[PDB]
Amino acid sequence: AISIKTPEDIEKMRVAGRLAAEVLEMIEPYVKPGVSTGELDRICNDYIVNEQHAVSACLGYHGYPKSVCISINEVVCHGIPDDAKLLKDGDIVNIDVTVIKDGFHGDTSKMFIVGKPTIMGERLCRITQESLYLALRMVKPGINLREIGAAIQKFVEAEGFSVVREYCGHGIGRGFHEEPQVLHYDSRETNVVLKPGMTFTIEPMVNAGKKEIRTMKDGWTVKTKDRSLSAQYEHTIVVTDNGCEILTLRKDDTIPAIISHDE
Ligand code: MET
Ligand SMILES: [Co+2]
Ligand SMILES: [Co+2]
Ligand code: NA
Repeated sequence: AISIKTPEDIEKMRVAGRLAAEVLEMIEPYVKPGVSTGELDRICNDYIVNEQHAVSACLGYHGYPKSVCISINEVVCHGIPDDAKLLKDGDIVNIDVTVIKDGFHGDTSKMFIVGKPTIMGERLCRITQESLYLALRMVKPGINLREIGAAIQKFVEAEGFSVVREYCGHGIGRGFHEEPQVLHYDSRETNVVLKPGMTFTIEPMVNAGKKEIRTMKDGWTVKTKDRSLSAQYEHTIVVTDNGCEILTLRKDDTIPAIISHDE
């Protein structure tokens, strides 16, 4: 079943969502050539534990050994921070943060460009964020989740990119991954009509080349089969009476916090 959050639950998710967003705001200035992904992870964990008094939902989860996921270039998702993996000028990097506070999860990710913005990968990142924003603008009671995945795929493909099929957004709350699965492509047989108080993520993974992926020697890391660049952005939301509220909004987002579809 998909749980409907109570008003108190939603308030706790506002807090957890803000904390996850804060991690991404904090880490940004550290993302520069020469830093290791292991160091970035250490800085994130320190902040989550010691400044936010929260805990990483990733660390220990199905044995995952780090506190955030950091995915560079052709890595699609679930890249494992490593002390020896150094960022280079021109890299694109996803950092994906999930924190638990007061029993509730907040889950969000964004892309960072290492160095100047006008590089191979910039347009991929921008379009990936735009695909997330397109989807967020659709969320309201009475829409079928089917429609949202179809819209993401149509947009991404019209931009000359492909959508990763094997990974999806998810319900979230007291649990990390709850019902429903939020597909980012058109699947005629879905699904699920949205209702106020549902909380879930949208997190499209978009490849510059072909859609196919390969899962690596470590039980987590996913790369593009063609080693083309891949980008992802993620937000956690709550469905409101006439739209949604974006719980993991950051200072650099360019979409409104609260989206309303009423006249
Ligand atoms: C190591 S679990 C990482 C999960 C990821 N934060 C997600 O959005 O599902
Ligand atoms: Co995430
Ligand atoms: Co997620
Ligand atoms: Na990538």
